[PDB]
Amino acid sequence: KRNIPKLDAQRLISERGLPALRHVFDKAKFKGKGHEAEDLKMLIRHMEHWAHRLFPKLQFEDFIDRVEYLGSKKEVQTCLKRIRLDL
Amino acid sequence: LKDYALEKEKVKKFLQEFYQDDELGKKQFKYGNQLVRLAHREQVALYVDLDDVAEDDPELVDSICENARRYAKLFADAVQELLPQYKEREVVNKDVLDVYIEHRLMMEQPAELMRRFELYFQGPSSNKPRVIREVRADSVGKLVTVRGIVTRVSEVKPKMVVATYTCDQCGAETYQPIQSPTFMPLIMCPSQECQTNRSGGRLYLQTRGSRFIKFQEMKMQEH
DNA sequence: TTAGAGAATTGGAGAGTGTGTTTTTTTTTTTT
DNA sequence: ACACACTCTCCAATTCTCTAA
Ligand SMILES: [Zn+2]
Repeated sequence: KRNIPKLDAQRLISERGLPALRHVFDKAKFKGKGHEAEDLKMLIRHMEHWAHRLFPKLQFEDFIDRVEYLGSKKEVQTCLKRIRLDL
Repeated sequence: LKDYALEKEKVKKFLQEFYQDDELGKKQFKYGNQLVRLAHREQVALYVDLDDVAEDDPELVDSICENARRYAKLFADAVQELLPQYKEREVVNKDVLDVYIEHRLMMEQPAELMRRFELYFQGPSSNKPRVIREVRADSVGKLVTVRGIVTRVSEVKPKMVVATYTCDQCGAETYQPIQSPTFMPLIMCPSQECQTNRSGGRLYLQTRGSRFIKFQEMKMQEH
């Protein structure tokens, strides 16, 4: 009863979080000099798409606030050390 | 009560083995030929004649005449189970509703949605016609024959048989078979992903996917 | 200096209760 | 049998406080 879903640290370090992020951009392409605006649009498009995988309930700005707060926890640092360099 | 599985096998045996000394006595097994035509989508309705059944099993005829609705469902399922055996050919795509079904198959790879045939009984020759005054309450549920004059007829209307919905978020589809004269539609997605995440996706009904049948109303009066 | 555990207050997710809902006979004025 | 309006409850989210890393 009352099994309310919410985005906590264990969910954030799951596969649809940072691992999926690490792999989403290796297929993308960017145009660079004089096209930075379009590259930003493409980047944000993929980022909103990815965020919706992780927790499809919040608006994107509210989701960013949750990630900004939740980034403080040691649990995500234990995964960050793997995402940076390698496992 | 009878075991309707045994009755199903008996009905299958009738369809598989009966020949009326048919096609000028050449014994070409009328219902087998009909099943070929049905499998190749040459024909839609199939009128099973109870006089043919009486040649093998009059007790089955009596079983059908009372509580006919059970045997309607039973014969329909038997025909659906036997249909692939009389198929040999691939049929051309010719209907938008079946284009949706084809897409559904392509994506997958209830039966009511696919069951594109109709099954009806032709009354036994023993049963003389009643007048509209002699169909009293002891005949509820039983197969009857009536005689009279038509007074009024409506236009042909589309009657709903099974509804098909799509979900905005998860991209899945859902089905709802209809039997009563009224129903209540669905609203919010019951699929596990939407439910577990409580994501709140809504359901949109698709007239391109759902199944409809021709329906008409009529009145008949005493001589 | 930065972060986690134990205790107190409060929002709201959810359940329960009460109630509502064409077709016939007779008269009166004015047209005939 | 199927919809509003109202009352009420228990579960657990948010912050205070004390503590260790
Ligand atoms: Zn859904």
